[PDB]
Amino acid sequence: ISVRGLAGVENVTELKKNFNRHLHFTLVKDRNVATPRDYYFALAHTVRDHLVGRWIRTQQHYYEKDPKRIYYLSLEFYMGRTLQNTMVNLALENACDEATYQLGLDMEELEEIEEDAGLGNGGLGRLAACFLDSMATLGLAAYGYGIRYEFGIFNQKICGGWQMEEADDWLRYGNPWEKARPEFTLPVHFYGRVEHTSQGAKWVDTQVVLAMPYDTPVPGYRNNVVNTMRLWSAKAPNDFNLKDFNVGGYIQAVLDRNLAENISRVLYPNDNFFEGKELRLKQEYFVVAATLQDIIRRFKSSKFGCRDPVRTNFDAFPDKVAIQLNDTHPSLAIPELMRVLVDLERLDWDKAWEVTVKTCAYTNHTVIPEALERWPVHLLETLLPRHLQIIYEINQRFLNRVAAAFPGDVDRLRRMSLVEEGAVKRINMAHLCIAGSHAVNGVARIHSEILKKTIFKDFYELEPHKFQNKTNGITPRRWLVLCNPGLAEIIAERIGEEYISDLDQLRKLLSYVDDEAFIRDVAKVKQENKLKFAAYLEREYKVHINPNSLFDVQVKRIHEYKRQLLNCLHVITLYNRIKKEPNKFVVPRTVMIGGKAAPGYHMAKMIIKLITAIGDVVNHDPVVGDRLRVIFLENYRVSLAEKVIPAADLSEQISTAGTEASGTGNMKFMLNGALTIGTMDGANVEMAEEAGEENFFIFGMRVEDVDRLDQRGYNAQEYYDRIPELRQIIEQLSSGFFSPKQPDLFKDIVNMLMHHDRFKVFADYEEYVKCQERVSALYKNPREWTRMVIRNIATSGKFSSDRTIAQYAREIWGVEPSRQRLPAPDEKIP
Amino acid sequence: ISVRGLAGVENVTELKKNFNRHLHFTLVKDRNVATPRDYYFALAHTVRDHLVGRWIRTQQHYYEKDPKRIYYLSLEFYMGRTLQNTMVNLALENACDEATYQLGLDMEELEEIEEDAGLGNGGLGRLAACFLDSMATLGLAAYGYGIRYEFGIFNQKICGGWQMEEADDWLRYGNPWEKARPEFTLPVHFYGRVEHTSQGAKWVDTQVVLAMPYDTPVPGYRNNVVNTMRLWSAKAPNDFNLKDFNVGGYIQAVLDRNLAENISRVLYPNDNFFEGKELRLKQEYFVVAATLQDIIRRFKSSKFGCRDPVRTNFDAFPDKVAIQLNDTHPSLAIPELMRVLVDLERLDWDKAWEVTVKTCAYTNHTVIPEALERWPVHLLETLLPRHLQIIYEINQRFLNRVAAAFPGDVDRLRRMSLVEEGAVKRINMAHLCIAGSHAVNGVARIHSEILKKTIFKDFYELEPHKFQNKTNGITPRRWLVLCNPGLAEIIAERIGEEYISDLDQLRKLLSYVDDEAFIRDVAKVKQENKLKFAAYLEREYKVHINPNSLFDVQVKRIHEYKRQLLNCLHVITLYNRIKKEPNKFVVPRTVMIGGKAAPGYHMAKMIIKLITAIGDVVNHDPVVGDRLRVIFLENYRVSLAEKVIPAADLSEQISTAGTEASGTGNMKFMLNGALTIGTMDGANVEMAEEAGEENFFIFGMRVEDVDRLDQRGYNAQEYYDRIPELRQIIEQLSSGFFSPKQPDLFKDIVNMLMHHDRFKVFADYEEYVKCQERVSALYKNPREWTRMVIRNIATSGKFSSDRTIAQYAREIWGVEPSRQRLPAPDEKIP
Ligand SMILES: O=c1[nH]cnc2c1ncn2[C@@H]1O[C@H](COP(=O)(O)O)[C@@H](O)[C@H]1O
Ligand SMILES: O=c1[nH]cnc2c1ncn2[C@@H]1O[C@H](COP(=O)(O)O)[C@@H](O)[C@H]1O
Ligand SMILES: *Cc1c(COP(=O)(O)O)cnc(C)c1O
Ligand SMILES: *Cc1c(COP(=O)(O)O)cnc(C)c1O
Ligand SMILES: CC(=O)N[C@@H]1O[C@H](CO)[C@@H](O)[C@H](O)[C@H]1O
Ligand SMILES: CC(=O)N[C@@H]1O[C@H](CO)[C@@H](O)[C@H](O)[C@H]1O
Repeated sequence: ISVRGLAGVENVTELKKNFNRHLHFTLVKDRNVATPRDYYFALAHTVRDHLVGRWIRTQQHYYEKDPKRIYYLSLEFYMGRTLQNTMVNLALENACDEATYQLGLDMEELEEIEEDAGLGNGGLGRLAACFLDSMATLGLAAYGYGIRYEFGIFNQKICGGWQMEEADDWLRYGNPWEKARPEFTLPVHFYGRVEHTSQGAKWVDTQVVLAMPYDTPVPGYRNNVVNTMRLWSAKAPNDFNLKDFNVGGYIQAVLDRNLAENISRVLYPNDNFFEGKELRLKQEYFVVAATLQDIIRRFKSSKFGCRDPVRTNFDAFPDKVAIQLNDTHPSLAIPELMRVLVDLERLDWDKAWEVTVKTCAYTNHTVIPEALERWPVHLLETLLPRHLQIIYEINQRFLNRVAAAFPGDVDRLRRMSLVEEGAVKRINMAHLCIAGSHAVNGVARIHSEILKKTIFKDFYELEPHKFQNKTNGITPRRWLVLCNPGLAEIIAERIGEEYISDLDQLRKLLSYVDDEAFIRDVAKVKQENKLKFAAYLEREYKVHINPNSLFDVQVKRIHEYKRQLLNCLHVITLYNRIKKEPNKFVVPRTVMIGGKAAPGYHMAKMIIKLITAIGDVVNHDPVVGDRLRVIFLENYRVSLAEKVIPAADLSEQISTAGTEASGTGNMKFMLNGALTIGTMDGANVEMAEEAGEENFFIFGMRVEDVDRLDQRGYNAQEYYDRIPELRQIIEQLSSGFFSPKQPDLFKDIVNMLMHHDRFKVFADYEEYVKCQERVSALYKNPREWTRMVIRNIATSGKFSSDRTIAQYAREIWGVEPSRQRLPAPDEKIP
Repeated sequence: ISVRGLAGVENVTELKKNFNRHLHFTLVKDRNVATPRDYYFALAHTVRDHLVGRWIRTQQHYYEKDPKRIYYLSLEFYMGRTLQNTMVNLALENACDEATYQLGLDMEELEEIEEDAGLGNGGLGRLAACFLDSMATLGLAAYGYGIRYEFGIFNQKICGGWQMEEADDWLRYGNPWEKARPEFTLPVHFYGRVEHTSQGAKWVDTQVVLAMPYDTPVPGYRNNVVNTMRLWSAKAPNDFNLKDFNVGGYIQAVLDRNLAENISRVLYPNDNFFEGKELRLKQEYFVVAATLQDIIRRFKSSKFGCRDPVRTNFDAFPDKVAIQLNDTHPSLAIPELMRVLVDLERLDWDKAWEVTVKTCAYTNHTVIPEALERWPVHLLETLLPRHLQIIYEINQRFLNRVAAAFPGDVDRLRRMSLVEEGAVKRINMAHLCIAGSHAVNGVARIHSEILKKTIFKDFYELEPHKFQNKTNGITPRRWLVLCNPGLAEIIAERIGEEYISDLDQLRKLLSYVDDEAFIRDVAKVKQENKLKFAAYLEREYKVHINPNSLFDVQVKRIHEYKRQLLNCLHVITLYNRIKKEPNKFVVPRTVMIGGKAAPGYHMAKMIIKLITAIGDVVNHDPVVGDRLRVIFLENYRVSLAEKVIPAADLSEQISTAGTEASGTGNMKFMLNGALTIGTMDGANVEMAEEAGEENFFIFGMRVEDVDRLDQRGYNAQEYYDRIPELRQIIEQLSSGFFSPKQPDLFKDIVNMLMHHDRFKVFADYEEYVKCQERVSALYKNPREWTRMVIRNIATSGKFSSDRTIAQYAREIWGVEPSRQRLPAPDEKIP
């Protein structure tokens, strides 16, 4: 059937009865009233059964051996569905497929019922999920720590061409993967004040919110290692949240509990944008405060909570603990670690600081100013008074370090301060993370260099040793084996299976680049994938596309820097050229653009309306025929990505050079047989470098050109004046060609494009369409297109998150990865 | 070990492995980290497994045979713990005791971990729970329908002698008994307006709240019947509760979902008191609207949703459906049934009314005015506009019936109206229920007569056939076999086991009233029970009592009508007499008073403070010694009741004649070997009548005397003037003898007692203490005390809820009870 494992005789039989056990005993249903949803859960529970045994021994193991622990703190974990992924990592896919088949059910139909775990916005959240999978696969004693939002990223609905947001109630029917652990609930404090008494400061008169943990299993790939993702939920104490007496109402007091519990209610839907709301700040401290208590408790036990030197010596803390900051969101972990060590454990400042710096590491994910966290002091002042005092003291000591290093450099001092003066004082969370971490890293080579040259230049001059790079990656399991079994099978037919956990081996595929059978196969799976997607489209969304055309897709969050607008300009151009010479042949294309716009991002929502507007015109022009279709992919999310990416021919990664830190979607397309048209931005550079620039469609300004242009000054009018095709498009938008009933509907987009384009869309237009002509030329030559594809696939190995994690492990955490199978799952009951 | 069933070889082995399965696979724990709470859940899940098989076949059965269905609507279901009760009804107690013993665990210790299902206030809520157990035991196709509050009755804490309320988070660790059924979620409407168009009225522009059901199994006693209790939970739709666009905030919109979900958040802690809050009204319509859709859906299928006359003829509705209104709380079921039939199904008014009256039955539970539901019209007007119109139309037609029956009786017309004029117009829910039901019943013979003679006199003259009586009862399973196995065993030793489901057989115990061994045994179990309670007291609450003294206990909600104050006066008297003649012998007593006071009931909370105040003085007076102890039983609830009642010697049922509808606690004490001192009120009359007034301690005013006194006019001063002992007590309270630091602390109680005692406490004082002297005299004669006890126990049979249900069944519902074992639980998988 494929290498989805063995469909053993004993195990298919075993699976079937357990499926039935659960349907009866767990779901309390009988075959006669069971619906597809019931069947999905019976299966889910049956599969979950297979990893609890391994989950328990893995955790017990780490307790016995006591290795260094890795704590990945992130406010986002974009997990997606977990049924299939679990089957794949446990080698259960074929057995389950067989068993469910014998029970008369279609496994694929059941898999579509699972709701996505959308606890993330986009790239940052998904990176965390791929990292968790890789850390498990590499046998690291790692823990993912986050917030269990009851409402993840909103579900996007397109009404009249506009995006409509609606709550994502992903828990509505329950989550069979998580295990509530109310017995490990911890208290988290807010507000209050600071008392300075005799031997130390005291955080007093605080409001308490309880943090209840929920554990979700994270299975490594076929190694019997099952790590843990612990998500915190907010709960109101039953005392003060009722007991602070003297009139108000008993009923009201109970109803007001949903005020402390609102902390973990919903994820902020912002991607690369900072919103300074108090609720956000509360979520940030909440996950930090609860997680740290968990970290220290585990440390206090270790082998120190037995003997060792005997005396809670936190000197070995950094040898046993490593906490990674996914962006600045969990940045309060630094001052909180200090608070606990100094205030509670009573360590002297300097010893406490040494420990803190040695265990913390920060990962930066963007360079755009509006995405940078700068919290107003009055907020920290009210909500976390002691932390503000600690931050000021950290700043004081740090600046003294700077002054001593650069005597008389008074401007440098204000520039490096963690405290920003002005309208309202703010705290630069990024500066805090650099100062309190022993390593700071970028997510792609150019992004890392930009940090050193630009944004954190002064910090780099002060401590050059801190700055590193760790190019992002993606997991070959979900992003190849899971979403594209067809391609994985033909690859395995030639080079085996060891590449799934050793992607570098894909290079061996280079020697089949001239193999006639392979070329035919690679081309066959892609055709099957396009056919399956073309079907899904009419199935679930309804209104035909042509599977023979080039599948041109750009799927990512809607941003001005991602330039969906630039993609739009090209589409209109294609249309206008066709309308000019109707009877001239052109390579047919289906351009699919999908992504979510943050609810408050007016421009982003305007762009979504433009895309649908273009499709209204283009898709109903008889002269165009089936040569050009414009489709907006609705509710783009992980599960949808697993469907489009394998069916894509052209991947669009066209951000303005220097704005996309790394990107990961690009990698997803490269490993799945799509060719890339893009700018020298983020990881695109390392990808082209790995496949060879001849097998990539690079165009536009490099970072240097962008800067040259900024010195000069960017004037869009120039481009408007010298390019008639471009002029024609702008006047089409301005006159209502794309919005008849509301002719001035797109005035904001035009106005912006002409007068305040921060991402110089016009500057890359000419080279972009020129380049698009080149891909169309190559598509006309199937054999050569496929051979170039083989060149990309065979060379994508470097982009596996196993590589990224292995580097974090060795160069930052100080631990050694291991591909050693944990001693089976085997029963056992001590 | 006892007759807790057989501890079979095969089944104890089977139990043990399943216990282990769950501990591993369900709880995801290993023996080395498992805590008593974990063990409790492993067991709970193991036990729950045994009734899912029976649950499924019972429900399938009713679908096949299609008998008349009984729907018990109540806003309260005081369930308590359910582990032991399930073992008892499934004959699993000894096997589980054995198995857990072999696993090295104490079952009793694990049973104490289960949280109480406190979805009720007191008697009304508990009646519903005993009814459910009886309906299952009598094989009725019955369904309990209510609200799944996430916060039940508050947990009571005594701080400085005062009651402190704190949220009852009973779901904190989960509920292993319920089964969420999100797939059967139904919509419920609120607000909106009424449109009158061409062919009918339309309820429009409403706010929608979703009702998600949760099913809990209700096992009959050893008959393999497992009925269902369906509890509704409020959920916000994800559309409008987000989709009603045009600024407000996306985040705020999601946070505001907890506004529609607040409907099922907390139970109103009022006992026999009406609070006209909008939230309450919403809860009332919510349970009614959701339940009815469920009822009609089931009816539409039946055997009509196949063939029958073919044409949705609701003429057979009353033949297939019976809905019982537990008080007026679910009274909106009447106009709602009309709305659906008329507005949606399009039946003519008269045919719809005929059906409605024929399927609805109302049970009244109190005669005090402040407990009567009278909803302001402006509220119904805003929240349920169409229902108000239907109520006015019902009133219109009803009053026309009255006018035609009593021509010219204009006062009668205003008196019987469902609409009350005055300050603000109100709707008398009780009048609504009488008019729209074919049967109205009281809960005790005297209470029923009072309804006919007083409160509903006019209604009785109009339709005498509607009024009936159904004396309350309690379930012998939980209230004898479960809480008092010792007594059940010795009874079974002589007369067998058939009495558990046929309590009348207890009469056979009359012939052992002179049996020397029996007298010794009955006396032995009571001594063991008192010893076990005396221990629990020091275990969980701490500060000694004497097991040889008479256990004088009064446990029920704190009310002015229950007269805990009268009990207080006696206690102080005992104290004062002892202080007068210290070296005179008196029968030692431990008087235990426990109960919860509604949060807003100032007087009730003042009484709790008085009780503790008396104990502070009495319990620390060296002269008193161990002859008199005053203890306030904290957090009285079902699980605590299962502990005190079996250990009681004297049961206090001293309400003012004519105020306690029936009472049920009294019955609980009678069946467990306690003697009763009380007034001729509620079921006390039928109890004394059943055991013989010679075996009961009756005192005080009868209903007639109370009325005589009211004609005359009640003057407490008279009693104060003629009774020195009484005068002495009042002056002790007035001068601060019981409240040194705050001498005027009890001025409200004294002021009330002397000037506004609605329940004439002083009027029954003399006869009360006189009577108390008689019980003390009899206690001095162990042999005769026990023989009188045997006379009560042997004669309590009539007070089993099986008897009550059998009567409801035959005289109201039109169904025949059956003690036929359902065809085993046996596997099966169609
Ligand atoms: O005190 C202990 N004795 C034995 N095993 C322990 C103990 N504490 C933790 N463990 C094991 O380690 C796992 C880890 O627990 P953690 O503290 O949540 O990381 C537990 O489920 C146990 O298997
Ligand atoms: O359409 C049907 N076919 C077969 N069995 C049914 C059907 N509808 C209800 N049942 C059975 O009756 C039980 C009652 O469902 P209810 O409608 O919630 O009372 C279900 O769990 C099934 O066993
Ligand atoms: C991988 C992924 C992302 C990241 O896309 P980029 O092109 O790097 O912005 C965002 N959303 C989803 C659902 C993804 O799977
Ligand atoms: C039976 C019961 C009641 C009813 O007591 P009465 O004496 O009838 O008022 C109230 N509370 C609990 C917990 C009960 O078990
Ligand atoms: C702040 C933020 O979300 N940054 C995003 O992080 C992901 C994962 O590193 C990058 O691939 C992406 O380019 C970048 O925009
Ligand atoms: C309104 C109300 O709660 N009434 C209560 O109902 C229970 C059960 O019928 C009676 O025993 C009790 O005397 C009465 O006070």
